[PDB]
Amino acid sequence: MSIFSNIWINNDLNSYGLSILLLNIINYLIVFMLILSVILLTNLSKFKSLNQFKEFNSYNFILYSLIFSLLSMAGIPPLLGFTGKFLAILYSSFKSQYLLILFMTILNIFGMYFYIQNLRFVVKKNKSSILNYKNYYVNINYSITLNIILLNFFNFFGILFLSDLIIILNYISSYIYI
Amino acid sequence: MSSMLIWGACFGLFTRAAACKASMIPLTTSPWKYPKYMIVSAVTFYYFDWYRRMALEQLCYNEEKLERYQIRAKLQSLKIGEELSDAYRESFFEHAVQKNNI
Amino acid sequence: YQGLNLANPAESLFSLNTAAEEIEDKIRQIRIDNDKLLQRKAQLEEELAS
Amino acid sequence: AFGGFRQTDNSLIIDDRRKIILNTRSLNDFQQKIYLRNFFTNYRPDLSSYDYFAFKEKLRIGELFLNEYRKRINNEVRRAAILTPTSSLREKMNHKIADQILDLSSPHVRGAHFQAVRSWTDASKIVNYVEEKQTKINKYGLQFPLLGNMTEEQCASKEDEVYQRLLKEMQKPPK
Amino acid sequence: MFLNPVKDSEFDDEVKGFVPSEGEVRFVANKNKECGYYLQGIEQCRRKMVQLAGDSSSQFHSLGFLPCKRLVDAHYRCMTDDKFGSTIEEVPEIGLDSAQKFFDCTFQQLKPMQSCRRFFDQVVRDVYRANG
Amino acid sequence: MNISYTGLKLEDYSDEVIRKYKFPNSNELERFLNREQTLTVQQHKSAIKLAQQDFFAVAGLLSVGSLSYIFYNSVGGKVIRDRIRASMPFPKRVLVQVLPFVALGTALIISRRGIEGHNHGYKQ
Amino acid sequence: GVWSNIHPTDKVTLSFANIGRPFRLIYRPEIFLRDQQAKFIQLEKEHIEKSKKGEFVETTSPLVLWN
Amino acid sequence: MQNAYPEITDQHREFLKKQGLKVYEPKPLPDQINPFSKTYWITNAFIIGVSFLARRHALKVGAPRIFWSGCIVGVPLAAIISRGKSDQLDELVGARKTLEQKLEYAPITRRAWERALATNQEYQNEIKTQIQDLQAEIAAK
Amino acid sequence: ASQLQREQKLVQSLQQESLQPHLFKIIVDSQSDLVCEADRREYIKHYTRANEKSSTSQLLQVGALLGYIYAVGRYVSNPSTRKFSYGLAALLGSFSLLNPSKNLHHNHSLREIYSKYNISTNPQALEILKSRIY
Amino acid sequence: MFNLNTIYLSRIFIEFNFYFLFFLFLISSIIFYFSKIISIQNLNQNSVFNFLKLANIFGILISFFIHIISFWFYCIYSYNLSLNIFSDINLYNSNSIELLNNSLLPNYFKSNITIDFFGLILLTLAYIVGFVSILALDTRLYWKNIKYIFSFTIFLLIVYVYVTVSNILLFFMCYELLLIPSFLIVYFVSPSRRAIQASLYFVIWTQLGSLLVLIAISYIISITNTYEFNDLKYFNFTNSESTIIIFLIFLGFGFKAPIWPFHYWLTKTHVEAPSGFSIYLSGFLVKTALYGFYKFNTSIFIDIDSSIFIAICIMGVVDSSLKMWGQTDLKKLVAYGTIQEMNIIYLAFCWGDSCAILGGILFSATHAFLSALMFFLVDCIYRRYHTRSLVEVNGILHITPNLGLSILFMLVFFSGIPGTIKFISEFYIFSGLLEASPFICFILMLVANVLGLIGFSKSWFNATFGMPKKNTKYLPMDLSFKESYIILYCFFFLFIFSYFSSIFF
Repeated sequence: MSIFSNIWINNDLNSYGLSILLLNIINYLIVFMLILSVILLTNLSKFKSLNQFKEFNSYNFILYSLIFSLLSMAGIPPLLGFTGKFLAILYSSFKSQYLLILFMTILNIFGMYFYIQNLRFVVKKNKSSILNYKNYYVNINYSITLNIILLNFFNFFGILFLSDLIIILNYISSYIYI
Repeated sequence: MSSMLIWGACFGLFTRAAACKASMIPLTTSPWKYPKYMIVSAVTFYYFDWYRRMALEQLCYNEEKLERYQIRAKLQSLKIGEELSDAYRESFFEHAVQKNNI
Repeated sequence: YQGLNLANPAESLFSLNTAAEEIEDKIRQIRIDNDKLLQRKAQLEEELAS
Repeated sequence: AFGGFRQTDNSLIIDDRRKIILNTRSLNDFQQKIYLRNFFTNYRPDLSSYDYFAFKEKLRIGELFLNEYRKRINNEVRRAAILTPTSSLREKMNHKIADQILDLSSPHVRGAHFQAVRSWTDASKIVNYVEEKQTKINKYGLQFPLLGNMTEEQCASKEDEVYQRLLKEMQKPPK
Repeated sequence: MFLNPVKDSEFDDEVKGFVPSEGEVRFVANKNKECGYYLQGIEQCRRKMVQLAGDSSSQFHSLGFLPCKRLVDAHYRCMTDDKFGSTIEEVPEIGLDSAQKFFDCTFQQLKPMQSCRRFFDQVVRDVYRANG
Repeated sequence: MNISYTGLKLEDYSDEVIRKYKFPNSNELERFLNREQTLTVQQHKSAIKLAQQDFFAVAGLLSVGSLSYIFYNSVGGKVIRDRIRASMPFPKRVLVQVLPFVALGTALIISRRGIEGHNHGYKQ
Repeated sequence: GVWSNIHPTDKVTLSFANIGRPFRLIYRPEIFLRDQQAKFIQLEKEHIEKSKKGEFVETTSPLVLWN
Repeated sequence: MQNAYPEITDQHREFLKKQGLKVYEPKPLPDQINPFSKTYWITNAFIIGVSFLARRHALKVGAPRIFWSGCIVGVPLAAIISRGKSDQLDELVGARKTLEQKLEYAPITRRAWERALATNQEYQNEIKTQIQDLQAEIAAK
Repeated sequence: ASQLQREQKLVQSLQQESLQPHLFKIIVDSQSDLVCEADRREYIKHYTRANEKSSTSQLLQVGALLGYIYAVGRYVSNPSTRKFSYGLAALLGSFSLLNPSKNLHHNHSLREIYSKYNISTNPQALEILKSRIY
Repeated sequence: MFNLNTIYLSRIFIEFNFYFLFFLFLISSIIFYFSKIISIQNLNQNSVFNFLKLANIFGILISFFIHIISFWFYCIYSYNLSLNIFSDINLYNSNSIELLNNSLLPNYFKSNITIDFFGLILLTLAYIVGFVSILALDTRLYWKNIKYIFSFTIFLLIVYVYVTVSNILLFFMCYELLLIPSFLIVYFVSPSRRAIQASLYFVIWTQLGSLLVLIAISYIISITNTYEFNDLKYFNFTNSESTIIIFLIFLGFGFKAPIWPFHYWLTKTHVEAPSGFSIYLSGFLVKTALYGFYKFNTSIFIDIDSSIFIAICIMGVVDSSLKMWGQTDLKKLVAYGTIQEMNIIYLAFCWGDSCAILGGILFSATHAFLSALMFFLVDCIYRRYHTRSLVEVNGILHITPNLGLSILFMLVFFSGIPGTIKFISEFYIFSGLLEASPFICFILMLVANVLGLIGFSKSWFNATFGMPKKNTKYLPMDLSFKESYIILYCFFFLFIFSYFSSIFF
């Protein structure tokens, strides 16, 4: 935002921050959707306490998806969670907020520790049984499995496709002040 | 590859395979889900790409429109008494006298 | 090939400088010999013209 | 496009070329680039990008060549050790060798020092001497194939020019 | 590059390198980082003129590189601080030879912009040494 | 946009400036437009094709040799391998022996030939 | 491929290396520079016309834009 | 490079020569030592043959043959190493490098120098013939 | 003398046609005005394509031996060792005899590109070729 | 004699190795996923697990051979390019060689390939270490755990992508991706029950280092909106900016080095992690972090004093060496030695872009080889004697002569013997230190080369000799030919690696 001979040149986009907040909220909501998706595919009465995380030790797809979602919640790379924290840090640096950067880093470290503390209770001595039984046999929702697969695909490798979402969010935020 | 339809069809086939595998059921079950999911995914991917291009064009136009907004706000963000300052007198005079033609 | 082509640039430059100095010394010696021969020729020409 | 970081120093900065005054705390990205980020961090900042890359390569070659000269002096000492007995080695070394050994010491040669701490003008002079040596070496076409990759036609033309130059040089009166 | 030939030698190509003044090098760096747009613009203009009017049958084929004359003059004025003329034509006799070499390497023998930069830098160094 | 030959007249400039801005030779202009003043795009394509062929051949030979050596000497224990190789046809034994080493040797020869510059024509 | 056919830079870079930068300059820089030099181009044309009449605008002398 | 040693006189050299002293000079390596020698090649060939025979004998007797295999493999390797040592232009204590070898390490420069030497020799020979003719003409009187 | 002998040899080579492709390639390599830029590019492309020594020749030669060995060890029933050795020797000799995939489709292009300038009877050709010789 | 073929050959070889690795990974993934519904290891004679393992091993070996050839070609090309830049003398001509892109494969992440010798060294070392780790991982993978077989190829591909890119964003992203595979391996392959907390702590420390590095990288990227090291060189950072960037990069790389007192994670990991993972974790990750720190540090000019970093490295080396006498666990002692070596290596590059990188690279290679040998010995002991502490296993040489001889040779090599590359790297590093700080160099030589060495030897010697009277009916057998060949290969690499051309050293 400099002025040269009464003609100004702007190299900054004022709508980037709103798009950044929207993308962070969207990523958090998407992670929460997959986090609760596994709960929806199991007997929701079998997961009560924090130590009741070994109930996730089941058929390999459930365990792998749960581990990936737990990692994504803490924002570790290269899941969708790391994208939000990295973009927030980049925006804060672009706004020259060193104290805010330090506080965000401390908070992210504390959150990573809290989220990873649950991974300790993941191990179980044997395969668990948290699936509801229909017609005398355990019922697995194929539609829920497909939704969880799509979410896991968009989280594990969705970092490469971040360009289109970022462009869409920037376009949305462009008319916020216009 | 290059075709959004081909990419979507491949994505749909892979999604069907992954959903079948995660279900612990054997493959080649509900084969009607394969072509249907492939077509649906291809359509979704093509629509997403077209929407992305249109949104890029619209965002370029919106940024071009917002270019004057930033200049006017910075002129409006001049400190109290800084409007008439020599570093801002030219801009203040152009924006208030020349750029008042409604 | 490591010994043959992958020579140290410093050692190569030093050897090249030494060889160039030797070539320059040989050129100076050849110039001295040529000057001696030309002086002999000029002396012979002057004696003949006498 | 190069951005910038807002500075926190509440210090007035005076610019006389444009006869202007600006605050260190309140300066644009262009102002920071032109006044705060305009510091120099290169030995030969007046050279182009490719010129400076070539200068860096030549300076590395020159430091290695100084090390090579020191090694040559050491090798000469070692050879004189086997060539001359200890009865006369002392005077022979005291003739000229020890002076060059002292000249080729740690102050002048990088040697075991991880960094050859030399001034900008010192590095300029070292690279200049290396360039003069390179000019002398390539004046006889000695680069091919040790120090110069030349194609067939270029090498043949250089050889013909070198033959002509050698004839001209040897065709001069003695000094 | 930064070497001077030996006037009195028994050989043809004896030279000795030199170190320029710190202030002169600072002026050269300031000109390079302040007028660097002119050099890239001139290279692009030369390429575009060779593409468009380079064909002999073109209407502007007789014009040559006249389109880059304005860029050359602007670069000369900017690197020269606009104190000895507005164009490379009004250059002093000290840098005339180096300016001619730069003009040749830029518009006649189209060497890479590094060589043209070196020749222009030689001209600028001559000017800075003359008008210190 | 403002840098164009339109509006420029030869009478507006001097003859010296015209000569300093005179168009170069036709061959020089064609090379500069083609950026082929030093080497040809055809030569670059030939080099690319040679590199691709060499990489493919070297990879194939190395993979074939590794597969053959693994499939020929991993029959089992030492005594099992000895007995099996003994109870094999002479052409079969030769193929088991020659082929795994031959592919690696050919790949190494090709790599050595590529890595050197013995083909330079300025030789006597 | 198709997902990366809209910009000369990789998607990861464009998402990460464009932090609040003008998207017009990021995707189509030439038009952005031309628009930013709108009045500058007119001033350069006026100076060129004046010099064609023999009037050299030294204040506008630095205004010689290639792109 | 310079001589690096205190200079002496030819008269003193002759005086020392009258005393029976000698100047140590490099001597050619014996054919047994030369890696570019037919003697070395024959020795390598005989060693290879004897190694094959000893390998057969050890196969008949069960004695170790890995040493023979290593020696046979190194028979060309030793020649390669010796030739690499010989072809190097660096010197440590041996004879100083010759300008002929230094030129052989630089093809274009060597060819130009040889051609220039031939041209200079031709010019000198022409000058010598002219000087002889001039001496004959002067002697004619 | 030596220059005179070199000039005589260069004239003799200009008379000959086998070395003419080398002479024309050297003349074009000078980037001189003797040959057109398009003509120079075409001649360079033809020579480079013709002068390439692809590893495909070695790959084909090696495959023939390995393929023959596999066919003999897999298809032949109760084969004779002497016959197999004779076949291997014949294959080695034939591979030695075979030319390394000689190509003439780019050789005629070089002749067509070079004959247009009449290199032998060209005053500037000798001047360019006097300086440059392998 | 340097033709355009060599540059094109090297670029095509790099691109082809990357593309072949990608194709092999894709084929292996398709085979593993599409041959079973549950994708579990088939406990039968006809199983895809054997095929997948063989494919991974053979692909790794072929890629290693191809990478060796390509690295030789790349070294030749780099030497030729360096000479060509130095060759030109006349100002009329300049180095202008414009090459075209290949048609068979596209650029990875649509980015041009940039080559550095340190990158090739890191790639080769990582390949060898991953091969060794996979060979030592046979006794770990089983039913429902065979999915981790292809993780090493994924790490190799990530390293190849990282060591061939010029974008700081790509480099940082690739450096951050390795944490997930390591955590997955630790959580699912380690046999120890205490390894859960160890994996958690390792993940936490690695994430802290990654966060610091990411903060530094984001600051750098935001300061100059460009993604090229040339553009970074085309810009100058302020004093505070340079200080903060250097401090953050050093903190992240030291947390990933590891450095004192952020070495608890490394200690616990090496104590509890599986042998193959620990061999790969120590061999590769530390080298990758060091390479990233060196690449970032050279691209940024700093006027600050490196006294803080030098002192940190020296104190970490001293602390790691001093604790050796109290380590009865072989894995713990090896970890302490590796920490000391890593601190010594990280000490070298503290002099900026000076002539200290070669010593650091040589020491990194030597440390990787020595740590690989030590981890292989520890794994063999834990497989034979079913223990890792010296109190229960003694007199190995009496019952395992080959193992005892190998242990003695490993101790000799770890002593920095003159013939080993550890001697040359030690000489270079000590020369640089004594040029900077003589007394500090002497102190560092006094502690690690004697005190830590004496402790490591006394711990190793007491187990090397003795009389294993305990557990007569359950005595172990000698080392298999696979382990013997691995040890011979490691020794050969350590020895013959000193004979490499000095153009790079």
